[PDB]
Amino acid sequence: TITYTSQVANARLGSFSRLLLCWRGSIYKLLYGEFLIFLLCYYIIRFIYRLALTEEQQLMFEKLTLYCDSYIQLIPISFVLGFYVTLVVTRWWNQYENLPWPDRLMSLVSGFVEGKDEQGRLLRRTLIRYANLGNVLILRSVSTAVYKRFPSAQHLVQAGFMTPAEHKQLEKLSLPHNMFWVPWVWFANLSMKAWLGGRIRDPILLQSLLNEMNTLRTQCGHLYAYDWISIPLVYTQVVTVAVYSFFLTCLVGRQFLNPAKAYPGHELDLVVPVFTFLQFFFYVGWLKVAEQLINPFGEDDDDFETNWIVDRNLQVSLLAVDEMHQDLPRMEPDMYWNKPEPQPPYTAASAQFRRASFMGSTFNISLNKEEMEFQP
Amino acid sequence: TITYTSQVANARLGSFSRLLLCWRGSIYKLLYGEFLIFLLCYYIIRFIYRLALTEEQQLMFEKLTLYCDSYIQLIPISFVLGFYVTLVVTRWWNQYENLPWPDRLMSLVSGFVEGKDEQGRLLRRTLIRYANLGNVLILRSVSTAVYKRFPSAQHLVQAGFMTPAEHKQLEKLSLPHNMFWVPWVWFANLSMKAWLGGRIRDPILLQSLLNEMNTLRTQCGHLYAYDWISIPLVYTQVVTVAVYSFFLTCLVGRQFLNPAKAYPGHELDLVVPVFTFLQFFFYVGWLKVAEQLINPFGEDDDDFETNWIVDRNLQVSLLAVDEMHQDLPRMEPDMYWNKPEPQPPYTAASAQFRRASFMGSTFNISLNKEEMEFQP
Amino acid sequence: TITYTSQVANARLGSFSRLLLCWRGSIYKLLYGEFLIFLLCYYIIRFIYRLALTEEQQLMFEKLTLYCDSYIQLIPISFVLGFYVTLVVTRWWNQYENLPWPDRLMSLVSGFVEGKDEQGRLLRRTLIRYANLGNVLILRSVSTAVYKRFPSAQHLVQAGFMTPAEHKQLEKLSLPHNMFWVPWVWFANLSMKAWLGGRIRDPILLQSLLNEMNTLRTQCGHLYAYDWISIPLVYTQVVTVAVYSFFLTCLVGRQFLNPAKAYPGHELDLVVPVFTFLQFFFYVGWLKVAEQLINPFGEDDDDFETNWIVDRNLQVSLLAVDEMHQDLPRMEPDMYWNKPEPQPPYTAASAQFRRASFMGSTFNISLNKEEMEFQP
Amino acid sequence: TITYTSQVANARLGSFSRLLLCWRGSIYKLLYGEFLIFLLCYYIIRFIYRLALTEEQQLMFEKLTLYCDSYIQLIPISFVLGFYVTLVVTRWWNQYENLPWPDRLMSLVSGFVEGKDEQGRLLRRTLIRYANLGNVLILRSVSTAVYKRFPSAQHLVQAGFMTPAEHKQLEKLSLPHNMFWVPWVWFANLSMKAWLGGRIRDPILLQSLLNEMNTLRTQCGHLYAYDWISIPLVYTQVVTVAVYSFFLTCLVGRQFLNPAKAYPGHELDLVVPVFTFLQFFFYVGWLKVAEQLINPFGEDDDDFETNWIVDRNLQVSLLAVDEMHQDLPRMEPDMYWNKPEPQPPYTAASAQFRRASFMGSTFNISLNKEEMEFQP
Amino acid sequence: TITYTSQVANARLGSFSRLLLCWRGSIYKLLYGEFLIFLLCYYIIRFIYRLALTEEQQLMFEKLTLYCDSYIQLIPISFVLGFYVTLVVTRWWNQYENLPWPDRLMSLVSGFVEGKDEQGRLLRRTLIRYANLGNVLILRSVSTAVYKRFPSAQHLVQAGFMTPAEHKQLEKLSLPHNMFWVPWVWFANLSMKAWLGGRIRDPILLQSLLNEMNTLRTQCGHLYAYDWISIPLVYTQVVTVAVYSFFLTCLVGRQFLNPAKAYPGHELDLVVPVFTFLQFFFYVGWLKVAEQLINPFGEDDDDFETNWIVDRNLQVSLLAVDEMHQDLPRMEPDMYWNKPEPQPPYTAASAQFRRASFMGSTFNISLNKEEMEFQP
Repeated sequence: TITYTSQVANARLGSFSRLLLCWRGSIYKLLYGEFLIFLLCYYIIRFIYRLALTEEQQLMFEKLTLYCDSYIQLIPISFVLGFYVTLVVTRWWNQYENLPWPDRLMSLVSGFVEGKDEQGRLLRRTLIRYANLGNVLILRSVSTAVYKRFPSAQHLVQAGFMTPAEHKQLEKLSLPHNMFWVPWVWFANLSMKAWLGGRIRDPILLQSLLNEMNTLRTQCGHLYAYDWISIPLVYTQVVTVAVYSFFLTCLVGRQFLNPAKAYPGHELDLVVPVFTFLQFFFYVGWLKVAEQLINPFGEDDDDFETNWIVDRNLQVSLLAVDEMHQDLPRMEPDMYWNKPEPQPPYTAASAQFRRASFMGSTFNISLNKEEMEFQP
Repeated sequence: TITYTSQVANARLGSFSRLLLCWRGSIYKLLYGEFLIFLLCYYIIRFIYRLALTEEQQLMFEKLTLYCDSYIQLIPISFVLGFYVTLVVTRWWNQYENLPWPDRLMSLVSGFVEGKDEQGRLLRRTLIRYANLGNVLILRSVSTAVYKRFPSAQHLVQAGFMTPAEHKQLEKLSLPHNMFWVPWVWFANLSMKAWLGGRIRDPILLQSLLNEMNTLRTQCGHLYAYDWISIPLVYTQVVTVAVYSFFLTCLVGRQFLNPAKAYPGHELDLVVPVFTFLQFFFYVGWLKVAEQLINPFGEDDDDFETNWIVDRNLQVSLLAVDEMHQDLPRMEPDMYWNKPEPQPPYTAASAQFRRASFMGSTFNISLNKEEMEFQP
Repeated sequence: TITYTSQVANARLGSFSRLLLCWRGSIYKLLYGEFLIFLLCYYIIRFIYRLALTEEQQLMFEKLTLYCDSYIQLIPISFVLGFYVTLVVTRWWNQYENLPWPDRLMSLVSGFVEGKDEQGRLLRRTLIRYANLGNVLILRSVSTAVYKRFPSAQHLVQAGFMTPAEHKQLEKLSLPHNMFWVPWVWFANLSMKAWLGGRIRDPILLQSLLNEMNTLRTQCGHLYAYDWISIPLVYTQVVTVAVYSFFLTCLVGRQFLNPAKAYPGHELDLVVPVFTFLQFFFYVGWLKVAEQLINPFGEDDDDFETNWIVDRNLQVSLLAVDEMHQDLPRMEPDMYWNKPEPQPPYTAASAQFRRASFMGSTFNISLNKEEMEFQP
Repeated sequence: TITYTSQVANARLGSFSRLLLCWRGSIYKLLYGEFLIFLLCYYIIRFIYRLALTEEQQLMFEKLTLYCDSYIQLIPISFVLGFYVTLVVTRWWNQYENLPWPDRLMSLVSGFVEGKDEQGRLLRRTLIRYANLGNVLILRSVSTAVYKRFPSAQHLVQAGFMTPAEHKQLEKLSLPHNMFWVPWVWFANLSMKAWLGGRIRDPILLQSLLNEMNTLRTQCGHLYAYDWISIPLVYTQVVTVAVYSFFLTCLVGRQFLNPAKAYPGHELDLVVPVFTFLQFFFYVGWLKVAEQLINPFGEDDDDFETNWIVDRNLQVSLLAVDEMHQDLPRMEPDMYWNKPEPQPPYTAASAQFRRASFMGSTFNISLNKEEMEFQP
Repeated sequence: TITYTSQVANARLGSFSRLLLCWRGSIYKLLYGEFLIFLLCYYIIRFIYRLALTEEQQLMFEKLTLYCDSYIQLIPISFVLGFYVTLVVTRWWNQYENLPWPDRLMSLVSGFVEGKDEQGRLLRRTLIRYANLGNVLILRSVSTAVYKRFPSAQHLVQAGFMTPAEHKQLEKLSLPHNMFWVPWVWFANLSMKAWLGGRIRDPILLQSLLNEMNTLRTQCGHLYAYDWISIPLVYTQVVTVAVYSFFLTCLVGRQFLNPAKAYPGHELDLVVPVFTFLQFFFYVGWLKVAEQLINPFGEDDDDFETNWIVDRNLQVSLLAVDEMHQDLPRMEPDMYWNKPEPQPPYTAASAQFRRASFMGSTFNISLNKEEMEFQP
């Protein structure tokens, strides 16, 4: 993902203006090809009109150029694009929110499941690795960036996400459906067995682990649903038909006619129509926003770093459930042990950030003494 | 459902342009009939004006064509369609989200309910089959694709969703309402009996099963509500009246008059009005989006595959609660058993997907030493 | 509520076109009176201009007709109506979602509360009847369709929702507020007493019952809030002022002047202005959508069937907690008892609905062998 | 709050038309002053142009009037107002939803905390009074209607919301922040002490009370956040600049020039410009909607009745936790004790409200016998 | 944050008009620089046209000015800005809601964890300080206002948020990722150890503490996600391109030509174009709204006071868990101890705020006696 949050931290002189100089993930890279095709078509038509067309043919073309320009509607094209792009952006953010993070589950698994011995170490590692396996199984089906990393289930075995025994078990259970739901059932069975084995003292704790596990299951199901149930094809087709019909119309209607005839609005001849290219950039970039955001799991530049997400999740989970289990910093009295009102200091650069506490909007209301007395 | 997610993975040269070549679930199949009716009416009126109308009649028709075109409003028609289609799409996605998936319930039922013997096997299978029966009972009432598969309750018995004893019990309880709520009460009673029978050791576990059961109940209730409380008929009628009045106006106002009279804007005569057909395609396809999405449980091409959902749910549920119960892969140390920092390898195709971790937008801010010192 | 879901199941030839033939709950019944008033005013003004006005008066009227038409703005009127109607529809759906259904509570009450004897039967019936009483108490205050059925609290006693002892107790507790909150406190006290009496074995179960009870309490509170805090009166007044000012302007500006003067745009005289009536139908029907949906608990035709909801709720609750308690269908092995992969059959009409399972958007990506190898 | 729900129950002949006769909370009272200022300025400018300006000055003014009118843009002003007013209304409804109601907490406190003796009575009363104190502490900081009732913390002591011991304790804990968070910590400590004292038998019940307590804490925090983090000042300034610039332009551009010069569109002179006042009413009322709704806790007429909310909450809480604790209506068999299907009667006025149950949209689908047979 | 809630409490005469006099956080400070640049460019072009351009050059410039003005589109620019600014504002409010407040956690920690001795004091303080440390760790990565206060992890040690032992432990666990997730795992381990140590009597209480802890974890994860996954760069670039292209067009098209040529619309020459500056203020301020709100954690004036939030959180948490633990106000009978209906008095200023209780919209419906009788 292209992150520019640091650049737009402050609303300064042209803070968004500086963003026009970015290339990666920009509108520039998305539509240079379409812009070049538009230029080629426009200049080909212009040269044909200038040279090949005879006087009567030029007159007929002139009438068409006049007719096409009047039709050029775009309050409707803005309407359709705005409702669509809003839909696409909302779905894109929901897709990101439904990404499963094992941080709530890994904390619980680190805490509840007991045993410093090798058995407890193995139990905790496998319990968190089942969640990671479910996440990677859904991601390699939803994203083309993770599929290229794990083309087949043997690649998951080679990468350490799946042990060979789990691979054999998953093959034995094979059904004509996506198998991303198996690890959650494995986790439920293993945690139940752990509770029966004494590793989890009180069942309330087992219920807590399952709830943080089924929340991950729901998030993965939402990812699968967003992958499967795409934005309706008819709506995308309507939007692209509108945009491309607009610009095919502009190919003729925005043509600069012969100044000799002196048609209204064509008095001056310029070699390039700046506004049509500017309208092209604006409208086609608006379409490209939805085009890039419609599938955020691809391998574009503004698409999510799903590979990094997978790697992080595995690393932090295996660290928390194994080395951080019952290894805590020495508990010592704070700096503010006997200070009733902790006031951490401010750096010189951050001195101005000190503000008085907001006590509510009614703090500054002034009343007379007669106004403040109670009535019977 | 028409899935094109793989095609639009990357914002490439005309990625949406390639979607205009699709037929199934497209705008093409939805509105070819209306387009043909529009063509027939337009050419009939054109031929009548050319031939049947006399000179005074042609003059009166010309005035009408001029008058109708000026009225042709569409910033309002775009407004009404955009607010409606947004409503329809939001309701469509909510309807999909309210589809019940037994994956959270089946994991719990596989884990908690104990017994490898035939009694436990039967208990788990019936507990999950009650949830599947509730789901199919609501779906055959909400969707015309599942009703054609189970026209009567005897078809549910023949398909294995309902045992004959359950069919008799459901007939005995008959009330003048939809009976989709019976299986949830059956599930509650059966799980309570199982807890009294020792199959579920600690009640906390019974509470967990009921919560995952009542969430499914709420989802099914939302499906029934969306089926019953449709989008208001007045709002749909207003939208279709707007669109069809627009195009009935365009039938006359967009007519190409006699070039001999040389009216303003009718200097050149073309046999086909490309813009009116393009506006027809755009606006009628915008209407068809809402028309197709208003009832997503039909048997269109972009409607949900409810039959496949039912079949999957039954298969995966009966697999998880029966064969996967207390059958777990052999627990063995991982590939990363003694590696502090797991770093799974990258394929050659996926090498570029490796990214540095994002440490926050303030990581790159630089400060002087005097700026970094604390103040008293 | 007017349900047309079956009619719009398939996007067929004019599926919305067939909805224009409906009368009940339609735009036709909503605005025929306003349309007739508009016709009467328009023709009265037309006759006055034709006859009563003298030549100078007719000239002054002509100038006014010309002036009024130019002002006729409606991109703004569409804007205001669209933002409002969206607000009204969102609130309408939220109001429906906040309707309380005792299905989650009745399942729990049927399961947890024990005793086949008359004492347990009475306890379960009263526990669910308290929830039904709370629901009807909020509904008779929020809806004018249920108030006409229970005008006074004695009608609730006569209808069986309230026993005379409960009526006396509710009268004794009388406060100058709506008393819809009493049954929830009664339910809490009664369930606590039942747990102390041994009818509910383990408190976890009592906590489950209370949570499903307080969710109903929150839903009823939301209904009361939606009834009390209406859409701001200023916003409704602004919308209606806009619409009615528009059409009062159209009463003069859209008048067909004398063709003899040959004003621009008034060359041809027609007795009826079709577009003004079409704009009237569109805009006034758009207003009527919000007008009908602003209070969905009235007794219109598209308003919710609150009386039916109350009756159903009572019937299904009293059935589930009394006859269905610990009465379960005989537990027998399924049709798929030894079939590893259940495949329910398909009817001849539903054969085409069989689809292959979606395995994810990356299933069809093809890679070379060199692309699939891991890198060091 | 101005409640007109009863008036708009039915979509009848001019149901919204009758709302134009309301004064309190109307657009009439909100903008009469601005309308009078606009009238005064418009007539002052008109008189200056008629009298003070000489012939050349009048000609220059005429040119300006012509120039200003053309600029008069308002599709943009509608756009900005619509996006803003939608934001303001959404925030207003969220602010109302975040109002804390102790009804869920008071039911639990009435049920769980045991003891008919004076100790239990005092314990329950103080437990619910802590929640009421937290609610009033946040409300007197968020609303200017409650601050005028409790200007100082001594007023809370005098009104019974705070005992003198609690006032002393709150003063002793004083920090330079809003102290609305203290009562929740007091409640947690007191409920923990009650559980240690035997008043709450099983901790599950203590967890239930705390959850209903922390939900209230979250709602109060949201109220404080909505008070503190207002809608951005820049966005409000942009909207008001747009509206007021529009109407300052209309002060000159909409001026009725001398008919003697016979400018286009100024042929007829009227003393009052009805459309400009109508556009003024529409646009300024649209702005006043957001202006009134931006702070719903003031003391306007459509602002929330926070004082009544506080009084109700205290009354119902102290009633439920004290007199209604373990005082239940006599449990007796229902009217429907032996009736399998309860059918409550209908009044004569409500007879038409009886409807047949909706069995789903697929109930009426008809199939042939060959269509209904299963296929191998 | 700029708080003006007190100023807009009442919809009074020009309540928003008074907001135009504010400077801090206003549109004035945001766009004075861009306005000055626009003025300089406009006057430079005007002087060049007046002086440097010759008669033929002036004629060509005049034609360009005429051509540019006609293109000046802005219904589209309003559309794009409105959809964007709505997106930015929604994300801004979600970012604020995801701010973690330890108030729910600190109440639980104060209540449940037992021990007045130094061991319990230390345990409670460290448990709440872990949550505060997680919050500050995410905030110093998400906000540039907190990073300037804690440039390095040693600053957290010096400020008391992190003890040296925790700093050493965090360094030992170092991974190439953001380490904001460590304190939650530390909290889980420490609370588990406390439960094993007897400080937390019943595990249900441990489950409650973890749930309030993982909710904070989810909120911090959402903050990190909002920081990392910014609004797509292509969409921001499209919006700024639209706005700046509009105003570059206005630099020429809105130029006041020579009145001597007497072009249509340029009859009168004014030195300043008021409308272009007014359109500049409106559109650029609309853009500046999103520009300021895109990163609400900067150190602007309307950005959140994250430093104050951090300081408050630490102070109130350390106060509640340490001094307020098992220190409760003396429990005494209320003022309303024997009053059945508490009626707190009203001040003289607040007398008018007394309102009658709303009993529902159907309270005032009147029915005849025949209407009120039940039917068989």
